[PDB]
Amino acid sequence: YQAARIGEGDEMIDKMKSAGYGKALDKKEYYGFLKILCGIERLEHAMSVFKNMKADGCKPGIKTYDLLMGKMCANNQLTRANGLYKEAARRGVAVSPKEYRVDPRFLKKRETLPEKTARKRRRLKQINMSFVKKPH
Amino acid sequence: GSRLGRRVVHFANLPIKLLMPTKLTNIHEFALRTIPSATKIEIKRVLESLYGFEVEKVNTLNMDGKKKKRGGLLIAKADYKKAYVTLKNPLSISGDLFPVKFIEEDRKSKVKGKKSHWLDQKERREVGGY
Amino acid sequence: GWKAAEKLIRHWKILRGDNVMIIRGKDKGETGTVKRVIRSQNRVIVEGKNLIKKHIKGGPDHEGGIFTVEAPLHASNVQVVDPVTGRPCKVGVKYLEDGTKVRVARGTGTSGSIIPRPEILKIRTTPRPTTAGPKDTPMEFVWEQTYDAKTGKGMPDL
Amino acid sequence: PKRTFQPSTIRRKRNHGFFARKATKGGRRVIARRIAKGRHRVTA
Amino acid sequence: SFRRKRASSLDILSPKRAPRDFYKGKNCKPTGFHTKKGGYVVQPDKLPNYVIPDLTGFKLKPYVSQCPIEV
Amino acid sequence: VKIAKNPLEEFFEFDRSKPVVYGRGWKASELRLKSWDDLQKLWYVLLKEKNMLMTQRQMLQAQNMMFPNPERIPKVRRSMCRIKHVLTERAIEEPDPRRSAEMKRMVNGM
RNA sequence: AUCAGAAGUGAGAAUGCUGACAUGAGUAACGAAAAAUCCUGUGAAAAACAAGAUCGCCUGCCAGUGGAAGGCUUUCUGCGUUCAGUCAAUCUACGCAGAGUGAAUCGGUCCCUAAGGAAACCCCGAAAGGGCUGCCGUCCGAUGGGUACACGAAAGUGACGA
RNA sequence: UAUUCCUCAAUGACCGAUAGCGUACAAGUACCGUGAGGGAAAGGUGAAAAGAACCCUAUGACGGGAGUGCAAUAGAGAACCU
RNA sequence: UUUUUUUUUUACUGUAAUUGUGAAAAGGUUGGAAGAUCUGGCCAAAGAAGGUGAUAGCCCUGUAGAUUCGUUCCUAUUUUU
RNA sequence: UCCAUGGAUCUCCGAUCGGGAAACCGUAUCCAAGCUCCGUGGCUAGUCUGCGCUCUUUGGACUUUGAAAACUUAGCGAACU
Ligand SMILES: [K+]
Ligand SMILES: [K+]
Ligand SMILES: [K+]
Ligand SMILES: [K+]
Ligand SMILES: [K+]
Ligand SMILES: [K+]
Ligand SMILES: [K+]
Ligand SMILES: [K+]
Ligand SMILES: [Mg+2]
Ligand SMILES: [Mg+2]
Ligand SMILES: [Mg+2]
Ligand SMILES: [Mg+2]
Ligand SMILES: [Mg+2]
Ligand SMILES: [Mg+2]
Ligand SMILES: [Mg+2]
Ligand SMILES: [Mg+2]
Ligand SMILES: [Mg+2]
Ligand SMILES: [Mg+2]
Ligand SMILES: [Mg+2]
Ligand SMILES: [Mg+2]
Ligand SMILES: [Mg+2]
Ligand SMILES: [Mg+2]
Ligand SMILES: [Mg+2]
Ligand SMILES: [Mg+2]
Ligand SMILES: [Mg+2]
Ligand SMILES: [Mg+2]
Ligand SMILES: [Mg+2]
Ligand SMILES: [Mg+2]
Ligand SMILES: [Mg+2]
Ligand SMILES: [Mg+2]
Ligand SMILES: [Mg+2]
Ligand SMILES: [Mg+2]
Ligand SMILES: [Mg+2]
Ligand SMILES: [Mg+2]
Ligand SMILES: [Mg+2]
Ligand SMILES: [Mg+2]
Ligand SMILES: [Mg+2]
Ligand SMILES: [Mg+2]
Ligand SMILES: [Mg+2]
Ligand SMILES: [Mg+2]
Ligand SMILES: [Mg+2]
Ligand SMILES: [Mg+2]
Ligand SMILES: [Mg+2]
Ligand SMILES: [Mg+2]
Ligand SMILES: [Mg+2]
Ligand SMILES: [Mg+2]
Ligand SMILES: [Mg+2]
Ligand SMILES: [Mg+2]
Repeated sequence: YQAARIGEGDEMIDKMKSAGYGKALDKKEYYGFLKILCGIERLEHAMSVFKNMKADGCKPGIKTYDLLMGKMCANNQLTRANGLYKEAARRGVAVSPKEYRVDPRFLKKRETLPEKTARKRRRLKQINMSFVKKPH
Repeated sequence: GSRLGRRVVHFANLPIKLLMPTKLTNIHEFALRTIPSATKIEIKRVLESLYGFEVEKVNTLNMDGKKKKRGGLLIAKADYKKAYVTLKNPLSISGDLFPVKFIEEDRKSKVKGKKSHWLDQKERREVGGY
Repeated sequence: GWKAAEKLIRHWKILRGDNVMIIRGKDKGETGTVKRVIRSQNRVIVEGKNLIKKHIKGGPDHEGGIFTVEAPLHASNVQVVDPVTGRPCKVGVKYLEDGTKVRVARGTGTSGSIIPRPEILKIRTTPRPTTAGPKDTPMEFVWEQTYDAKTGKGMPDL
Repeated sequence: PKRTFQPSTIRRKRNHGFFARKATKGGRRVIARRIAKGRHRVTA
Repeated sequence: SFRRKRASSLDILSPKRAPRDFYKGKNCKPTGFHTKKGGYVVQPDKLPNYVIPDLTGFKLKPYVSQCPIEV
Repeated sequence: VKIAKNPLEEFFEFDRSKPVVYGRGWKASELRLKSWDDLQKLWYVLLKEKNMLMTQRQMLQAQNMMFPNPERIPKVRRSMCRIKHVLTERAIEEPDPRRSAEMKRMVNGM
């Protein structure tokens, strides 16, 4: 997941499930995976891992929703963060209004004399190349 | 990332042009040509990382490119760097490789114009330079 | 002594493989096929026509003797044969139903028929090799996709 | 006999070199006149 | 390859054609620092490291085959 | 012979025999299918081929002999240029700023 | 053509200008009181080239060794004789082509300063600029002082003529 | 209203290789001078290279034939029209 | 949010389409070669110009235009604090 | 091949980060913020927190204007004749 090999990471997760070590995939390891995936800007696969975590029986507390809401607000997507707020309210998690700062990357926003000289240089070459070449 | 070092090169582009040695066996040193901005450590680490040479020492020298002048018209070749690489163990070059036979025949064309004792060494190192 | 201030012909209405008639010079009134076009001289070579005699001194590699070969003709000295009437004709530009440039016969006394692009043009002069060399990658290895941006397959070692 | 030109590279660079010309207003005028004529050798 | 230059470029000073205390250099990257006794200490942090993978077992070759393939 | 017996013989064309043929250069669309590891391995394969070719040209011209098939050198050169262009394309499309800067540094480092 | 018009409109001379070619003339000269001789070979051609033998000249300022200053490939090897060499040269500091210069210690770079130069601050001046290098002061500059960290100093010094 | 380091288009009872810019040609070059600076010369085979295979005599073809070409004293290698 | 699209009409040194398109016949003679000459058709909003084996409106590249393309306007860039 | 548009790469002096015999030498600037990885320290030991660098992003701190013929406006201002 640090090398952004998300499909191979998911396959390794399933392979760990097949080997009988699925009980060691607790909420701490899944939160570490989410922190790694949000830290390298893979928010969609982070949501996929979050959905798999919810389907695995692991119960996300306030830290997982804090991380995901902060990453969604940093990417200037307040609607999805509010949607996760409503989902965490439905699940029964102690959640609060909070100011998450938006990243300053996703926030919305005559020919000169040397150029004339270069154009004339190009035209002078073009004139010389328009004639029949003398064989030699 | 940058935790590994300050100057980490993943795509090296150092040109190495081997000069043909005089002998085909017991090669303790050989010479190559490269660009003048190459250093001894760059040549050594490229030659041991990319080719697996057992490099003992690298000596370098700068040469001006060949020039021809006819009073206003001057044509020239690039300056280059010549590197002498001494090996920890001797190597050899196969006779049938192209173009070793042609090079040896041309070189011999341009040069046309028992009493051993006890404990006498037979294949000793022959290294030039300082 | 190439003394004229002659400009290059930029868009040629005279192509390799065309059937033409020489309309000027020593071989005036003779037909042939365009073997080769020399664009840098505004000249063409018609197969078997405009013959010269070269006194070539035989070295260690080639052979000596007096050889007969074609000399180039100026591109304004040949004219495309009308495919219906068989006479030399000028060439016009007609746009087809799809919108493709074709050559048509032009001039009073011409049929206006389409002058077809020669079939020899689609053939490679340097044919493709039959057997791959020892450093040539086979095409099945070239097409093996080891990178995928969606699933992150083939990422670097960051 | 001993002649007027006794070469010394460092004296040539200190009297007629590029930065020797750049150090004075007259030398900068020499460089400007020199480029305006189109000489290949701007400084000696 | 031979390439044309100006004859005036032969007047640019080179240490091969200079007094013995003229130093120019060839834009080589430094590997350390000068000492004040005239020596030099090479610092390994400024040395290049070349990451080169193992090439044995690799299937891709310098050229791509030009044999006739398919329409 | 078939295989180079030492690192010195990798500067020689051991496969040269019957005129030997050489393919074309790699295209950018074909290199866009390859992983970073495969592209780095292909870069070093091309680098060793280029070193061998310049060695052969230098050896033959030192004995006043012609260097055969001189178009092999620009084929390798253009393939290497396309490899670096494809890797820089992948660096630009990286959404993470740190990873994009590290990929650019890996490509352009000397 | 003709009739008119516009002139950078007419050469034998300006010790006129540029180019070409004569005369003197096959003349002077072939450049330091060390010096040549022969066998063989090469070649179309050999007093002048290769190799050898004999003879001579230089030995503390023309003549040997290593090198600074300057030069900048003249070095070496193969091919060659159009140019050059005071030659009819096969030879060459000449033409073509290829090759050759390897450093912890040599010489530099680097540290340190002299004479000197320049910035900063300050002073002066129609402009441009000129001065000032310090009472607290910076950066260059060997022809001299230095050779296995960094920082500091009310310690010694480095440190010197004939 | 002034000027042209510049661009585009056009004109000439302007010049035509000792003329016209110093430079029609790789010129601010070669060359000269310590330096500031001074400062050249040199255009044209033929329509097309078809640029003369081969023979003879010289060490050596640029010669004499042959052949190419309308024409070869139109046969040159920064130069061959007259 | 995005895509398809109703979209008027003319003007431009726009020295735009590097180098798009762009008209117009055949014989005889001489000559190395035809553009010359004799017979005899045709184009011109094109007889500016440069080539082609001599002096070519119709052999070639162009040239006048005509078409395309892109600036204007009709088609207000408005609304909220 | 070529064209149009948009991209990737893009050595050095002039020259401006410091030095300088132009085309060379030396150069991780400095300081606030928030983030993946990295390493070490400490608790009553679990989605525990607190200290750091390197490099990445957004800012703000020092300072880098800069050339160019003639025309214009000014300052000073000859001599030959
Ligand atoms: K006179
Ligand atoms: K000596
Ligand atoms: K002149
Ligand atoms: K003639
Ligand atoms: K037009
Ligand atoms: K014609
Ligand atoms: K005409
Ligand atoms: K007076
Ligand atoms: Mg050395
Ligand atoms: Mg012509
Ligand atoms: Mg001079
Ligand atoms: Mg250049
Ligand atoms: Mg030297
Ligand atoms: Mg540098
Ligand atoms: Mg690069
Ligand atoms: Mg007069
Ligand atoms: Mg007169
Ligand atoms: Mg007189
Ligand atoms: Mg007399
Ligand atoms: Mg007498
Ligand atoms: Mg006499
Ligand atoms: Mg004799
Ligand atoms: Mg001798
Ligand atoms: Mg003396
Ligand atoms: Mg020489
Ligand atoms: Mg010699
Ligand atoms: Mg020689
Ligand atoms: Mg002779
Ligand atoms: Mg001579
Ligand atoms: Mg020589
Ligand atoms: Mg030393
Ligand atoms: Mg002082
Ligand atoms: Mg002073
Ligand atoms: Mg001052
Ligand atoms: Mg200074
Ligand atoms: Mg100092
Ligand atoms: Mg000294
Ligand atoms: Mg002393
Ligand atoms: Mg003349
Ligand atoms: Mg004349
Ligand atoms: Mg003139
Ligand atoms: Mg001849
Ligand atoms: Mg004529
Ligand atoms: Mg056009
Ligand atoms: Mg037309
Ligand atoms: Mg005309
Ligand atoms: Mg004529
Ligand atoms: Mg600087």
